[PDB]
Amino acid sequence: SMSVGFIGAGQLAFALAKGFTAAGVLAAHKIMASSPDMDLATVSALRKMGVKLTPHNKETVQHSDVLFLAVKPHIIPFILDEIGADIEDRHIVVSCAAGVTISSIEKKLSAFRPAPRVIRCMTNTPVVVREGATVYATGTHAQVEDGRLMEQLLSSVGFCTEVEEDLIDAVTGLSGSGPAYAFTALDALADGGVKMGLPRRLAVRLGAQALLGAAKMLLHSEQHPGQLKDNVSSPGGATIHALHVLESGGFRSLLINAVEASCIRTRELQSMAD
Amino acid sequence: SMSVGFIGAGQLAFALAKGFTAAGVLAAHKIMASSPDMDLATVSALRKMGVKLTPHNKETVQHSDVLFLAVKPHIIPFILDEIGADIEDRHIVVSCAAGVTISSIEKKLSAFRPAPRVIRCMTNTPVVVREGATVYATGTHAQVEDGRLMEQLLSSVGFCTEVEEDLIDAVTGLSGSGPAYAFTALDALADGGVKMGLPRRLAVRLGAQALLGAAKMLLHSEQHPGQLKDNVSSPGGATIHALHVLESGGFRSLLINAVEASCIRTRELQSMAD
Amino acid sequence: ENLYFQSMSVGFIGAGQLAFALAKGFTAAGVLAAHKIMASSPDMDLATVSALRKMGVKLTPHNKETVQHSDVLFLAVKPHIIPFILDEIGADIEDRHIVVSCAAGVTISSIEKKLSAFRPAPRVIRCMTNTPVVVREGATVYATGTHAQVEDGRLMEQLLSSVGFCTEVEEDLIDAVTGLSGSGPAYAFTALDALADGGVKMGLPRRLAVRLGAQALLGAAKMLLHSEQHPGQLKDNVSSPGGATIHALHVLESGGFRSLLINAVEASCIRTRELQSMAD
Amino acid sequence: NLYFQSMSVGFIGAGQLAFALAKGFTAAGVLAAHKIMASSPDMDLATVSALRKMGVKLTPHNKETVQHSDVLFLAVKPHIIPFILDEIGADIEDRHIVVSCAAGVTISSIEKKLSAFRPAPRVIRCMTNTPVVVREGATVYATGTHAQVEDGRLMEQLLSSVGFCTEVEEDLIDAVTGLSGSGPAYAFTALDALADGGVKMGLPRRLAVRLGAQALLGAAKMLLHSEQHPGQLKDNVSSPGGATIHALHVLESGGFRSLLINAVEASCIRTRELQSMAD
Amino acid sequence: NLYFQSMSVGFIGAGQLAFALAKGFTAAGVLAAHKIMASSPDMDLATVSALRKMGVKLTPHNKETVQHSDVLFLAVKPHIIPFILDEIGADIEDRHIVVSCAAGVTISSIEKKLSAFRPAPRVIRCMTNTPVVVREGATVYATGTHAQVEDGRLMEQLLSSVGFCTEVEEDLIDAVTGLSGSGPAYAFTALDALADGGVKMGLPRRLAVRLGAQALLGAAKMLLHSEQHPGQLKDNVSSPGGATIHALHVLESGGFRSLLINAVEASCIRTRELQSMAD
Ligand SMILES: O=C(O)[C@@H]1CS[C@@]2(c3ccccc3)CCC(=O)N12
Ligand SMILES: O=C(O)[C@@H]1CS[C@@]2(c3ccccc3)CCC(=O)N12
Repeated sequence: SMSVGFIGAGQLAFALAKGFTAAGVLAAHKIMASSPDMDLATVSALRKMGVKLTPHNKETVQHSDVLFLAVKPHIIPFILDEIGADIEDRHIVVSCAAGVTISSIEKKLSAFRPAPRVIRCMTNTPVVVREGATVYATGTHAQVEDGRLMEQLLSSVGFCTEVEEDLIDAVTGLSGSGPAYAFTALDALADGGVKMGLPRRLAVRLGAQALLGAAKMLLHSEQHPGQLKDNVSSPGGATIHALHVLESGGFRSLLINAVEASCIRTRELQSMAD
Repeated sequence: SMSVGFIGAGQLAFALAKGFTAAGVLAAHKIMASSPDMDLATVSALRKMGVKLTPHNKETVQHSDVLFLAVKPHIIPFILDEIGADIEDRHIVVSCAAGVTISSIEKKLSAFRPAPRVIRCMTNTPVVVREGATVYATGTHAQVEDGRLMEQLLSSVGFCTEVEEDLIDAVTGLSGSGPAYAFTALDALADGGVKMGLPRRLAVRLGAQALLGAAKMLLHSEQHPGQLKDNVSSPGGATIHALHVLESGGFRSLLINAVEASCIRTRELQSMAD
Repeated sequence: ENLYFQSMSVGFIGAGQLAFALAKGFTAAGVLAAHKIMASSPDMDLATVSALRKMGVKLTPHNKETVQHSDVLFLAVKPHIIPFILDEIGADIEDRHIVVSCAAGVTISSIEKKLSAFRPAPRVIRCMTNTPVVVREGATVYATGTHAQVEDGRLMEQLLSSVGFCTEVEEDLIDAVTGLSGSGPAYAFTALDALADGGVKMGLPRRLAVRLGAQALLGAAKMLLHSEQHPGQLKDNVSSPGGATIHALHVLESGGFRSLLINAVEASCIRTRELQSMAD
Repeated sequence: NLYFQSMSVGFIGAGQLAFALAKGFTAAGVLAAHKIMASSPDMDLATVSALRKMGVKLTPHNKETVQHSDVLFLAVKPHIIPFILDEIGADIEDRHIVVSCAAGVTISSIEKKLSAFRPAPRVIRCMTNTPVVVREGATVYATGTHAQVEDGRLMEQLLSSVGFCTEVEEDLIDAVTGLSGSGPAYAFTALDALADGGVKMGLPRRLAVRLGAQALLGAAKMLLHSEQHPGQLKDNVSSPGGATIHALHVLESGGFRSLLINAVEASCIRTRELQSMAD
Repeated sequence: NLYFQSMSVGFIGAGQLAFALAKGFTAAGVLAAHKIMASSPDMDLATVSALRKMGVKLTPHNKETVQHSDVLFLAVKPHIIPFILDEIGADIEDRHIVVSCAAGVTISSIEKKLSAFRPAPRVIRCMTNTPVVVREGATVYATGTHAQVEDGRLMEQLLSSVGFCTEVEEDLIDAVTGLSGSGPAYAFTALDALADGGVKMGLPRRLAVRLGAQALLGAAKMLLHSEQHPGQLKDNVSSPGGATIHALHVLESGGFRSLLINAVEASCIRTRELQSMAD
């Protein structure tokens, strides 16, 4: 019974739209999206799925109750300055642009109507398989039900919890960038499998199934990841030999470095927005 | 309508038993397990689940149609030399000991009855959440239906495919050791999340959800993991900055090193069995 | 208590660091009188011999005298000296003796073959211990030999439990145990010297920096021994988000700190196997 | 045989430090659990859940803690401090000793905030660690401008009951944080790694954890009880050509010492930043 | 304007190399697709599926390929070779030229296996790469004991139609494998990394891949067409103080050159091992 709109019809808009429609919380036709390049693969794919597509952001705003902002962070202040006169009391504006603060969206839109309902959101592509990791912060004028509607909607395509907005730059470095860390990891493990004699197809399937299963084990365990590592590593065995070589390369510090660098870049993108 | 037995009641026996019973392919009472330390956490846990527990490996052999060998590779030739007179025509002997070849099991058991039906198996702990990665090779006397019964049984707790036996040492390095690589990875990402300001609980949940989701994306995509990495990495963005720092530490080579080292150790354990 | 009234006579062949540590520990525990202990060395000019002499331990340059005095006979010499000792005193081992080898890596099998040429059932126990027995906080393991009676392992556990932790292991674990708890205190002394340098770099007086670093190590170890929790779970509990600790942990990770300790256990274990393999 | 029959203790914050100190104080018998009260904003914390079992009084209102307490521990994150002081600052009284455990938060900043309500607040800055839960903590404290002489002596008496405790100049606390405050986390990492080492060479995990922890425990005790340099204790274990000296070489080859120096330095520098990026 | 009107080609193996060469040969117009036949044990291979679309004749029986072919490419893994030769060795005839593309497999080993059936088998060893699919392959070949002079000339003519091709002594083929045989994979890695570089600095991914590939393409063409040392071409781009020379410094600081040397060396040494661990 809700109308959803996407400004930007790229990778994130499609993932969210595909996830929502797959989840059954939203029918594809209750979704409208608009993009600048009106002939992109994501925009055509939305058409086959049943999403209404348009090149006019104003038409998208006019149709939606909940309006997702799915554009690069530097496009954001132009979208708000271009569509701000079109926001109404009914609108919930959900920003997904990396680093863009609730403050700037609220300051830009307040020039038009004084109590914009803004929610900042950080999600990732696996919403397309309904296994996303999502956090959101509610803005100054976001009503109580607004956070609940947001939590209800995004929980249908993965994990979702509210955070203080000052955690979102860090969450970006962990679960926002996370899937790319996993994709790099899977390509390399596949190279390893292939070096040791496995066909590439089998190596990719096995490496992925292992991560999927391991992550699920942690999610279902009350136990520390180190204790699971302990549980798996038989004395003198193959696994403990492999863990040693990871440690010798500082494997842990590399992933720590990555979360930090992604978080810090997100702060740089936010600080260059002001 | 099948009777299953486990020799060894440790981590792998429990994971498989818990997975099978959770999957509904096997009732807990159609499973019997035996262990040396008859007062271990895994042995007590099997009791609460409904698995029959015993300290006599002979009683386990007498009850089972399918008999899982879930012991360390050096215990294997003593188990076979101790229980070999008890194998019958009905028995399917499924070895899970790392590195132990079908040849040695067939040579040890042939001293008792001449056509032992042996299947070598490589699996991992996530069968406990029915997301295991399993491969198996059928032995000299394994009938046609034997591979099918094996594939049917282990597919119910995760992925399962037949391989040539000479791939299993490599598969061990990839999906056998895989979950421990993931557990180390999740602990470090959690350290990273925590360094950048996230609560530890939230960082573990987000890091795990990200891996679960990313792995599922790869499993459901026809696309190369590099193309998914490309799809996720917006120009100038946080993710591409994080991927750079991974590359600078040779992140890929570390995971390649790990699969290789686990595979090579598995060959060493097999070569020390002979 | 029962070992005191057991009125045991102990001998050490070799009067080096380990003999002194165990003698110091035993006497500190009250299980043994210092004069009911006899030790022997070919060089009477070590400080360890002076400390034993000052303690009241009986000292002699003749190993046979140490064998004749002993009920429990500790072999505390470098792994290559072992077969020359066994050849020299092997005729003197008696049925009453419990022979406890403390040499790194030297197998029970090798000791039994040497001694079986003299008496058919030598009672042999192999031991791996460490210097903190001197403050009764040692880490000790032992494996019982072919002819060790059940009471021999029980007496051994009681004697060594009085100076720290003690448990029986299968013998094929002792090499790994050497690399972990036998060499362990040296890793810790190195770590404490360095943490103290860290303190001094950041402005602490040296005495204070040494004191605090050791107390922290002691307290963390004690927390682990008393906790049912994984050491990583303890790590999380102290590491507040954005905090000082998590920043310090990061730079540890960036140097491969974990892999250095793994390398250390491994190299010590491998060297131990080499020391016996060079006794072939 | 020490016991503070007329002292009331309160904790602002019901996290890790509050629980460790309360468990330590009660373990020592110096304080009854019912004479201790704690407060938290998340009454669904694992530590706050645990505090209920020991018998410590729990409340969600910091004012209730301040009102029931003589000695008030501030066990909150350093950024929470200036909001906490604003909430209860009007409730501080002459009897109160305010003991800050927040990393980096200076005596000056607490005194300036509290002086706005009543002049001469009695403030003591403290740096402690989690092993107070097993009464082997390392604690230092610096006394504020208005803390009487009996104020530090009482705190030393209380904190000596859960481990080592000494007074230091306040400008040592940032470095002490990097050494003994963060110290236990370096040790937990070390014990995990050593146990991985043991497991690689064939030890059961349980045994490897036990032996590694016992070795660290024992060596630390040897150092505390010896008058000798840690290098001299190092020498005693390192028999010529032996197993230990080979392992020491590979530690040296990786710069093991410098890693531990880097860690203390990094924890102290972060502590300075948290203080300076507050003020 | 070249065309082998009386030649029949067969592939044992329907994998990557079979498909690349067949696509290349047909792209050049030198061979009609229906005059080409391939065989595979997995008739559900992506490449074997692709071969059907081009019109190449497909069969699961290696004997059928041998019987229909004049020139027979062995496009199988080096361990499959001695079992393949055992299956069709009795089917080799005087008209046959057997061209091995298996890495490391020596002319000697193929000739010894095939001489057991008919003496004087005509054998040519070949090392090629996947860019033959765009007619820019690098191919070398060594002729066997019984290959007539016209045998190598015919092969050079055929393989020159899909890229560079020259005859070498057989003991160069292991190194050529490490240079040009593995060469394209190093380049694909390089282009992925360069595109990551472009994307980091703000380029769209599509554009970064296009520009990176074009730069590699163009530089390679410059080298092939220039009489000058690659260092001299390097100098021409590196204006004093400029952007390029700063980037060259960071390549040097990571030992970029030595990595590419390590790679050729490692691929050649593995190739030697695969040959020696067969025989
Ligand atoms: O010397 C060594 O490297 C190792 C490490 S522990 C042990 C030792 C214990 C106590 C004091 C001195 C040495 C037992 C004998 C031996 O070889 N050890
Ligand atoms: O000099 C350089 O590092 C860069 C790299 S490309 C360009 C160049 C193109 C062709 C020949 C020489 C230089 C354009 C001018 C300039 O500055 N360039």
